Order: sequence, then C-alpha cells, then structure tokens
Amino acid sequence: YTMSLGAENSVAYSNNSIAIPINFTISVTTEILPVSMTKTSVDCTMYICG
Amino acid sequence: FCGKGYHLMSFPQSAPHGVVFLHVTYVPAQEKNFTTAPAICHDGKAHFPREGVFVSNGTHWFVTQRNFYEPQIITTHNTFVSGNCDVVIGIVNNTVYDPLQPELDS
Amino acid sequence: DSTECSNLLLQYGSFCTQLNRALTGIAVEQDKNTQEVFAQVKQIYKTPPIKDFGGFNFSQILPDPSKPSKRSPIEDLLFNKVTNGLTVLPPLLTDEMIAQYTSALLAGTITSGWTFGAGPALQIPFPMQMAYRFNGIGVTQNVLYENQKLIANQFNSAIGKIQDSLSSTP
Ligand SMILES: *[C@@H]1O[C@H](CO)[C@@H](O[C@@H]2O[C@H](CO)[C@@H](O)[C@H](O)[C@H]2NC(C)=O)[C@H](O)[C@H]1NC(C)=O
Ligand SMILES: *[C@@H]1O[C@H](CO)[C@@H](O[C@@H]2O[C@H](CO)[C@@H](O)[C@H](O)[C@H]2NC(C)=O)[C@H](O)[C@H]1NC(C)=O
Ligand SMILES: *[C@@H]1O[C@H](CO)[C@@H](O[C@@H]2O[C@H](CO)[C@@H](O)[C@H](O)[C@H]2NC(C)=O)[C@H](O)[C@H]1NC(C)=O
Ligand SMILES: *[C@@H]1O[C@H](CO)[C@@H](O[C@@H]2O[C@H](CO)[C@@H](O)[C@H](O)[C@H]2NC(C)=O)[C@H](O)[C@H]1NC(C)=O
Ligand SMILES: *[C@@H]1O[C@H](CO)[C@@H](O[C@@H]2O[C@H](CO)[C@@H](O)[C@H](O)[C@H]2NC(C)=O)[C@H](O)[C@H]1NC(C)=O
Ligand SMILES: *[C@@H]1O[C@H](CO)[C@@H](O)[C@H](O)[C@H]1NC(C)=O
Repeated sequence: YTMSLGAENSVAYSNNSIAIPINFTISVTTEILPVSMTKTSVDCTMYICG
Repeated sequence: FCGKGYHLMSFPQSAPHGVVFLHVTYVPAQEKNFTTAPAICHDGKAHFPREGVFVSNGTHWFVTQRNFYEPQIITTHNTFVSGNCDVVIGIVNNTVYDPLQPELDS
Repeated sequence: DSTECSNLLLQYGSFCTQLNRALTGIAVEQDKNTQEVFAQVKQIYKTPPIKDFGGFNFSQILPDPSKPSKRSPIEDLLFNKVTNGLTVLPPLLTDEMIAQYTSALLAGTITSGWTFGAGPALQIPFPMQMAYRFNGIGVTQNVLYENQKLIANQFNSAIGKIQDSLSSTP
C-alpha cells in the first residue's frame, strides 16, 4: 500500500477561540541510548601469523 | 529532548552496554473551547494578563493559567494596565474587580 | 559477467558481503534520518480555509493549491534551485509526502503554537500565540498587541526578502 503519514486532524482555528486543558496525564516514556561497545583487542601478529 | 510532552523529571536505569531514561512528562488532556480576548477594557484602560489568559465560558470573563483550566476573577492584582482601549484589536468590555473596594466601603 | 573472474574473486572471501552490508546500512540510515527529522508528528494538521491570522501572511510558506506538487513557493524555489552494478534506491519518503509533513508542522505551529508538539493540539489565535512568544523572550504582551500591524508588516516584508534572497543568490 501507499503509506499514510498520520490521521488527519483539522484544528478548529478561529480568531477568538482558545482551547484550555481541564486535566492532565502523567506520562512516563522510555528512551534507550547505547553507551559502550564490547572491548575487543586483536593481536595483529597472532591474527595474521599465529 | 527529555520525552514527549512538558518535561517534569527523568530517571536513569542501567542497561547492558546502555542507559534507559524514564522520562516523566506532563501531557494536557480534556481540553475545552473558550472565547478569548487579548485585553479587557475597563474605565477606559486596557488590562492584560500578568501570567495567564482571558477566557470566557459564555457569560462571564475570567483569567486562567495557560496549561490548566483554573478560572479566577479578573482583579487589579493579576492584570497590568497599559494604554487605553482604542489601540488593541479585539478588546472586549468587562469589569475588573478591585480587592481594595470593600475595605474602604466598610 | 566473467565466470573465471568470479571464481578467482571467491578466493578472497566475504569482502563483497561486507561492502553490500555497509551500503545497505547507509541506505537504511538515510531513511531513518528522514524519519527522525520530518516525521515528528502523528497527526496531519491542516490550515483553515480562511487565512485570517490578524494581518500575518503565510502564503509564501503554506502549500500552493495551484501547483500539482502541493509545495510552497519557497519550497518550489528550493527544488528548482537544486540540480556497471551501480543502482540508486529511491527514498522511502517521496517529495510530496515530505512536503505534506512540513505542511502538517506549519499548520500545527500556526493554529496551535507549541501545544501540538507536547500533546493534543490546542487552538489559539495567532496574535495571542505571538504574544506568548513575546513573553517567552521577556517582552510584555501589550507591546505585541499595540504594534500588531507593524509586526505583521515587518514579518511579511522579511518573508518576502527571504524569497528574494534565495532567488537572487547562487
Ligand atoms: C482527570 O482524569 C483522571 C484520570 O486519571 C480522572 O480520575 C479518574 O476519575 C474517575 C471518576 O471518579 C475514577 O473512576 C477513576 O478511577 C479516576 N482515575 C484515577 C487514576 O484516579 C479525574 O477524575 C479527571 N478529572 C476531571 C476533572 O475530569
Ligand atoms: C471547538 O469548537 C469547534 C467548532 O465548533 C469544534 O470543531 C468541530 O467539532 C465537530 C465535532 O467533532 C466537528 O464535526 C467539526 O468538523 C469541527 N470543526 C472543525 C473546523 O474542525 C471543536 O471540536 C471544539 N473543540 C472542543 C474541545 O470542544
Ligand atoms: C461561567 O462560570 C460562572 C462562574 O461559575 C457561572 O456563574 C455561576 O452560575 C451558577 C449557575 O447559574 C450560579 O449558581 C453562580 O452563582 C454563578 N456565579 C457567579 C459568580 O455569578 C456562569 O453561569 C458560567 N456561564 C456559563 C455560560 O456556563
Ligand atoms: C465598550 O465600551 C466603550 C466605551 O463606552 C464603547 O464605546 C462607545 O461606543 C458608543 C457606541 O458607538 C459611542 O457612542 C461612545 O462614544 C463610545 N465611547 C467611547 C469612550 O469610545 C464600546 O462601544 C463598547 N463596546 C461594546 C462591544 O459594548
Ligand atoms: C499575502 O501575500 C501574497 C503574496 O504577496 C498576496 O498575494 C498577492 O496578491 C496581489 C493582490 O491580490 C496580487 O497582485 C499578487 O500577484 C499576489 N501574489 C502572489 C504571489 O500570489 C496576498 O494578497 C496576501 N494576502 C493574503 C490575505 O493572502
Ligand atoms: C474575528 O473576525 C471577525 C470577522 O471574520 C470580526 O468581525 C471579529 O471582530 C474578529 N475578532 C477579533 C478578536 O479579531
């Protein structure tokens, strides 16, 4: 299929209307970031020549 | 930068070769329409919100904080006066309460 | 197409697999980069049909209905001003979809300010939003409201100068 970017949301803009929240959600989200790699050492003489 | 929404705090967690951040954020919800105005015209003076916004539920005007609905009476203390009502486009007429008025009334 | 060359090439091992894997990683990385930059909203916001923004003109940055590509005049100018076993893979996001993402971001930031980036899109009049931005930089709301026509004229003039500067500089 042809992918859809997102659901359409037409914001009701007018010159004298505002939308004020009456409630809130305490949302906890996860962010995973790599920090380090496996520390690998290669003996060049032993790798090439044994 | 620290999660989706208005960031409140974050908690670090160790992970194999990595870190996991638990971002605690504040998300607005249950929004409601209100009629808004840039300024309030009272006694030939223009009043602007100090820290909030003017909202109207249909018949009465209040000033509330931008991120949560908490209507309060438009007083002298929470508004600042700058100029008359002839300059600001879209200014509406409403009374501005004075908390000093009952003190000298009594 | 030489069989003998491929037979000799097999003596060198998995070099070809390494090179193909690295190129594939770069190719998927470019699409990931485009997703990270442009696909930051899951709602496709649209502007109201009446462009009443309190004197602010956004015609040079909003999409042009007359153009088949649905691009802005600035975006159209930008696209006009940029000119043996090898294959070029198409990007995952086409130009019209990227333009649609930019249009959604523009509609969100015009009709809702910064609210759409932190949660549900909350409508606000554009002068009031500009006043909030003025308060962010330490200038009172009254300055914005009193000089609204001047600020709108300056903004329109600056946007026009941006279009002229892009069209006039190689
Ligand atoms: C704001 O939303 C919260 C949702 O967390 C509402 O809390 C719920 O209220 C209902 C009605 O009494 C309860 O049945 C739920 O158990 C509550 N949920 C929690 C997590 O406590 C809250 O009432 C809403 N407030 C307003 C003013 O709409
Ligand atoms: C604020 O008012 C506007 C205008 O009445 C509402 O926008 C309409 O909402 C209805 C209900 O779903 C839709 O059928 C219309 O298509 C909407 N119009 C537009 C231009 O989008 C809006 O929903 C109201 N917001 C709140 C929070 O009540
Ligand atoms: C807007 O909010 C105000 C403040 O709550 C409403 O005024 C109250 O209305 C109730 C119901 O008639 C009365 O019992 C209260 O005494 C009123 N308070 C004051 C200070 O007058 C007002 O009715 C609301 N308007 C709408 C359209 O909902
Ligand atoms: C808000 O109050 C002002 C102040 O009275 C109103 O301006 C008056 O409008 C009438 C009708 O045109 C004129 O006869 C007066 O001379 C005006 N007075 C001033 C000081 O300008 C204004 O019309 C009111 N607005 C609303 C919507 O009620
Ligand atoms: C916003 O700015 C655009 C571009 O400057 C205005 O469009 C011009 O309108 C005049 C008069 O109608 C035409 O002669 C020009 O050819 C138009 N230019 C373009 C590029 O279309 C537009 O009128 C301004 N105002 C609004 C409300 O959109
Ligand atoms: C909003 O626009 C209408 C006409 O479309 C106008 O009559 C009204 O005064 C405007 N309100 C503000 C606050 O600009």
